[PDB]
Amino acid sequence: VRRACYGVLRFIMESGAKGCEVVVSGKLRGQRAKSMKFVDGLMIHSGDPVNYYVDTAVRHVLLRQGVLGIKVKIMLPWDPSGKIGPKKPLPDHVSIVEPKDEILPTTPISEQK
Amino acid sequence: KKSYTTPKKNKHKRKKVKLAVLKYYKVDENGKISRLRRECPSDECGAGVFMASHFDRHYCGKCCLTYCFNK
Amino acid sequence: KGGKNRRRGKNENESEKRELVFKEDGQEYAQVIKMLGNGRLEAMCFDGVKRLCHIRGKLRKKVWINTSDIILVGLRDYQDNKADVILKYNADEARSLKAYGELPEHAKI
RNA sequence: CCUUUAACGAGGAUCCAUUGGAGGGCAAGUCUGGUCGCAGCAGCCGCGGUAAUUCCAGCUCCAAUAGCGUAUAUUAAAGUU
RNA sequence: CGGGAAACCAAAGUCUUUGGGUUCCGGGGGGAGUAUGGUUGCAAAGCUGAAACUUAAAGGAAUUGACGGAAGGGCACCACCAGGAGUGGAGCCUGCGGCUUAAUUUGACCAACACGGGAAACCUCACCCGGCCCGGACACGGACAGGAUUGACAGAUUGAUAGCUCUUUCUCGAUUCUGUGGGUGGUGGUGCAUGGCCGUUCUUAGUUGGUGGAGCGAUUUGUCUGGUUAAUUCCGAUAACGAACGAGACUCUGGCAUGCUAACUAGUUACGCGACCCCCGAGCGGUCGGCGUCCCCCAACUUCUUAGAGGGACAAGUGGCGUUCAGCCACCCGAGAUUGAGCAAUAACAGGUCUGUGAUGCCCUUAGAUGUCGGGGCUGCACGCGCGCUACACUGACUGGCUCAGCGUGUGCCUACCCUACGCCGGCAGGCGCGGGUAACCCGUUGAACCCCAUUCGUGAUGGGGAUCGGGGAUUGCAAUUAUUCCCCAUGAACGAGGAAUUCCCAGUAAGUGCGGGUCAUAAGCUUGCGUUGAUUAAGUCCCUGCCCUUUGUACACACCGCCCG
Repeated sequence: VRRACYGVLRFIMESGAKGCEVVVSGKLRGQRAKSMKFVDGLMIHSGDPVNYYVDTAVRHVLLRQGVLGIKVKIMLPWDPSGKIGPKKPLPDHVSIVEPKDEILPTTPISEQK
Repeated sequence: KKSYTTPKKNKHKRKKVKLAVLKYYKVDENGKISRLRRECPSDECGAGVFMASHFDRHYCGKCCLTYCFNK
Repeated sequence: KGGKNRRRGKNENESEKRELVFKEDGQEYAQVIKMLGNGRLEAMCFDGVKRLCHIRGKLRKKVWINTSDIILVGLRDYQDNKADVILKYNADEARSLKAYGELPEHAKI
């Protein structure tokens, strides 16, 4: 389970993603249940950005002893541009996009055109 | 929910007795065929089947809700 | 008890009612005489012989056997004086058994 | 008796290797059936309350081996005299 | 310095690199300072001092939690103060326990108890009592084309018009039946085998890793003395530095537009008007003015209505106060920095749900079935409790008269069904004839209640209250009995402001009052939303109840609902 969870994790991280999460809730190594979280990167949980910047899936998988619950939650990374799919502002802390220019060399003269 | 308690009868389906078959056509001389009781008169009946010789009751078994003479 | 808590971590319950072995060979009905402590207890058998009864696993703190009342007791295969409790009944169950005429008609509840 | 020598004397089914153990300490089963805090196991820690890797059996595996187990005295371990 | 398990200690240091001199004393926890003999003492006792047997822990230091009728800060109308309205009292509805019963099916005990959409006639339905059916795949064997097999009238039987059974004797034709192996179904069991979902701890401000630092280590620092905020919110301090989740930001909703965009499925205004109406006012009746409706357009416009794009509020300005920082208080402008909701962390619970699930393990049952029709029950009462409804009158009831609204919803859908205007008939429930509505189009300019205006009753268990109960009439349905619902006449009870206790609430809020949606063939005292009328009291505090942070103590860690003594 551990090596499988790691293998899927780095792929969804490599493909592009701020972060990602995996849960496996159910039995293993005896007949009491547990939970196993594998997490890397950023995640959000509150506000309206949850509808845009994450997708979440649930799938049941059977075994000879009961059922195991898989859940995967993955965070979409686009903020510069395109598709445009999810909107350009940042989700949880909404950043101030800041360009820079600053020069002067001015001295008085008249330049006729 | 709990298990069935004992009956003192149950019987399912009757065995629909193992009668000898076709003696309904009688032969005494050839090519003559001596028919007994009348063959069924309905349009939907083929009239190749016999009607019951069931006296004090006269009934087509191909029919199953209709055509019951009794005399 | 009077409500409280921590009494649900563990398997409620109850006796969904139910039914009804006996006696068997060395496995018969007795009545509680006293109510010692520590754990053990006293109980005179219904035949006439006295004996000292002993509690059994599970029934330990899972079922209280107040003083006075019928109770199912196995006899030890070899021992006379000490005997081993089984399977208690209900007071209603005990008066149904009495009405049937299987245990002796001598003790009141 | 031993050694020495005739004549008989090996096809694996018998010219048959057992004694303990397989949860940890400690080398080897989260196999199958039965039992269900009962019966029993357990130097010690602990196993059994109907899904027992520890009980009762089967199969397999591990250790030592013509030896192995158990009880008791006693030494080493004990810089715990 | 060095040592120590650590607390600590210039000695408890100079110790596996062990030796300056010397005395006393210790060997797991109990038994026991007991037994016994000796000795001393007037007495009380002192000194000297065992074993049998029993047990795998007893004990020390330190760390993290929880707990404290410990200390210091902070916070909440599920806490209090100040108050408002009630509940508990009475009658009735409904849920729960107990009792009864052939069955009165069942889950759930702050975080159950008008909850399981659970207002059950049948159905539903899991329960109880009768009857029928197989919808037992597939495999192998058997049966077997004078044949495997299928169905049925009548009579009898039967609640039954179930060929269910029997009598009787035709019909169907390899689909089967029968045996064994093996499946399948189950509102069967186990929520302490589980998935998922939900509730709760917890509506508070909490939470974590990296690298470095401090410790033998469990761990700790970062996450803080102080100021400040609703908030781990900021300022600042600084062996930590740079970050993440929650908070905030965000989404929806309310409040501000005579600015912008554009409208016969939305209005207004303007006439053109012609028609009706009364002189009602100047005048005469016309006209001018007033009242609505038809007429309205190739009229004008978008204020009202509708919904889109935008703008506006930021502690912005001023005066105080604060380190003059972060912020706080008052005031101008005005919509004041809080209108109300949605979303919500880490870790946990043996919380709820196998009766939402063709989600699911294991076990059980599976033809005399836990899988279908008929009938009964979940409503049965000497009793106990909870959520509510209606009342105890004159600030009222009763009978007339006047006059105002909003969120929605509606047949063409499930399998037989919608919302209703208008006409006619009836006291009423209702019946009947026609027409519209896919809906800013028709119902509906939703012509609602409280309220408002005028009669009557008179302090009387009264005409207040409408429980109980008799008779009659309608509607739904296959069926209305233990009265489905609705209507008419009659009957006229408790109850005359409520003990011990206790709930909820701070502004269009409480309270009063009606309406729509949900369930629905017929039917809300329930729940969920919406309008209308609209107060009193506070601008606080830690007293009670509870929660957050620090410090402290602990024989607690199944964590005070703990542990433990004779």
